[PDB]
Amino acid sequence: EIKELLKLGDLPTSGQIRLYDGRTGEQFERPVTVGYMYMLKLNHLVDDKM
Amino acid sequence: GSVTEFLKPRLVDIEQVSSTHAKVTLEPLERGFGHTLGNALRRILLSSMPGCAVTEVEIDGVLHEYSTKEGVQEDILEILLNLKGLAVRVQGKDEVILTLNKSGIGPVTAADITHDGDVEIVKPQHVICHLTDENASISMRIKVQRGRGYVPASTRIHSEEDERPIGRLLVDACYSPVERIAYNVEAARVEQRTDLDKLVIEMETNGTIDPEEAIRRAATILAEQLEAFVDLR
Amino acid sequence: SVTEFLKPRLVDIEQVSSTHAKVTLEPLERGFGHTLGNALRRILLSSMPGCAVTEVEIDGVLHEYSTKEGVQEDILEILLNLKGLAVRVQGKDEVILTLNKSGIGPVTAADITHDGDVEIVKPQHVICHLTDENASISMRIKVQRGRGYVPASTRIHSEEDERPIGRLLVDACYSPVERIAYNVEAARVEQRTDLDKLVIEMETNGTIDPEEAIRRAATILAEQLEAFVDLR
Amino acid sequence: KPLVGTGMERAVAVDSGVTAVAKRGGVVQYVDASRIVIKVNEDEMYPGEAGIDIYNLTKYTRSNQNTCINQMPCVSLGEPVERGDVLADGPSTDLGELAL
Amino acid sequence: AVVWDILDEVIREHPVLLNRAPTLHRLGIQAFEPVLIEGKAIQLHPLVCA
Amino acid sequence: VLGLYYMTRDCVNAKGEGMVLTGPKEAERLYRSGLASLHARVKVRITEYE
Repeated sequence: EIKELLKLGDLPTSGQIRLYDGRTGEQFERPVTVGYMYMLKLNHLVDDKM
Repeated sequence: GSVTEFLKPRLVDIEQVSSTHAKVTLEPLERGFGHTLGNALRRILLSSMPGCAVTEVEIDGVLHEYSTKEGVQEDILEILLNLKGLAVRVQGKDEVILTLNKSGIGPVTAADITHDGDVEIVKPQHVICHLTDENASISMRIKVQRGRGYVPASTRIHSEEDERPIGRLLVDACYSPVERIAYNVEAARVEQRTDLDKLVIEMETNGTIDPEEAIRRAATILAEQLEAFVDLR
Repeated sequence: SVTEFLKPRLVDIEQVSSTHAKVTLEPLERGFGHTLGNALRRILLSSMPGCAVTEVEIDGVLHEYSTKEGVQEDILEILLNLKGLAVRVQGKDEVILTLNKSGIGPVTAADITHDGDVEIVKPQHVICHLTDENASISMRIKVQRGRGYVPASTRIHSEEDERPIGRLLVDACYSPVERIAYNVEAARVEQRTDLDKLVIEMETNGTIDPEEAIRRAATILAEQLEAFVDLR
Repeated sequence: KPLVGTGMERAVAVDSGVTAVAKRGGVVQYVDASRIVIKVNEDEMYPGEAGIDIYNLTKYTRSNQNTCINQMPCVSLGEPVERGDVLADGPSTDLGELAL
Repeated sequence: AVVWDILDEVIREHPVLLNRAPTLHRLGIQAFEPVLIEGKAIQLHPLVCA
Repeated sequence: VLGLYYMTRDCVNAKGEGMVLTGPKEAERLYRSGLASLHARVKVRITEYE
């Protein structure tokens, strides 16, 4: 089902894409997994501990 | 032959699909030149481009960003966030004052902003707030200035403005009008000469900056920096 | 003014040797060090014009692995030595040179047929060793002016398959740089600590000092850019 | 909102006390940054009642771990509202779904 | 800012000790020659971090 | 360790296989100029010491 959803989305079926390094402008030889993820901030801010 | 010589690139074509989306083409380019030029241009365009931004807001009856007004649907913090998204072009001044007054129920949009003839609001459709009562009214003053890069409010107050007033508020200024840059390179066809490349750049920006001026400015900065290399002992 | 940018100072150059040198710049704006270093490395590697030796012909040789007695080293070793030959020609872009020697020991570039248009920078370089008397080496080598780098599989074509028995092909390392590297670090000024400081380490054969090469690369890039900069 | 959720977000967000839930169905008459006024429909209102309910949002207060607590309305004038609907989001809530 | 210049002058050769609780074995305390960075996180070299 | 492992792993067929490099500097050049992949097997002239 994940693959089918991706295919309807016109994204690569494997979920990996080609990618370029911004700092040089070249291309990584390996495909890379790029996607969307859900992230949290954990209430251990540095300025509360230093 | 002419191995020591070069062809030179020119802006052979420029296309605009929207006020935000633009495409530019450089031709001809020699082998390998395309990638280095594209990378340098992308870098400089993302980093440097001068921009016009919203810095200071003053609203009557409001003392700090965490308060709330009677008639506004959103909190003050939300409307500050909305103003941060505003994009505006100013021509004659290095800083300018904008004025807004609205009353009556309805959305308030950048079209309602009162402006001078040297100020262009690119996208008046950008909403700011909603007024939900007939007697509710909003009256605010905005300060707009020009700078490079991005500067946080912390360092802004660290500039130590003498005698900070109470009723004025500070936001981060994301001056940079360039939002995304892509470059592509393909085989050219000029005069049926071999080993020639056509370069294309696509950009999405705030409708403020002219794409052609943007590329010329980037190349100017790059050449200026290289001049210091040219001088070396 | 928004157009302001912290131009660097040529803060130092340190020459380990005529061929090996380091050049440092400080300070630069965030992210400018990387772009300048990358662009320079690209131009040095792929676009520097140079003069290089591309073909060798020897009477007794048909292929790169053709056996030859008397010579100490194999044919591929002499091919590598030719590839390493530091040479610069100021006259024609296409020159043919011949070497013929009978002697025990090294065969240095000093024994090449000299010409006023061409300078061998390192005559002390050894092409091979000839083991015995009454043994001879006889060759003709071809030198060309070109840009960038070309390996064997690139230059070979069916359009040029019409080759005689005595033709061998050498990778033309036109660009005189042997190695380019750059690294980026942090530098501080005016209590600012968001800056780029740049270091370039460079090795090139004896054709030119690295400073001259860097200046040439900068000039090439500027001349490329020049059609865009409407400013003074 | 989280893209890859688990459906549980609705139940948790409504069941916690932070969000303001529509205790009586009707139509939203008035909204501002801090007050919600809802006209109860004719059938749902009890005899002798005014037919209007009001809610006041906890605008800003010290949470028990110094974080903010804020309630933001997420409806507009005249939109119908239903029994058990969420009128005002709380911290880490969007449209009544958990938004950590 | 002259205080910042003085501060950069003082520490130039002044080693400091870094300790991680619990100090299971004597490697747990080590000496380093500091370098000054804006921010609030202490930066280690990964090799010794291992 | 991952980087070194990738750097030293060879493959049966790669860009520029079998060519001869007069020195490791030329190997670095050919890699950075993109005419040969790291994994390609090649003969190289190398000096060592004891």
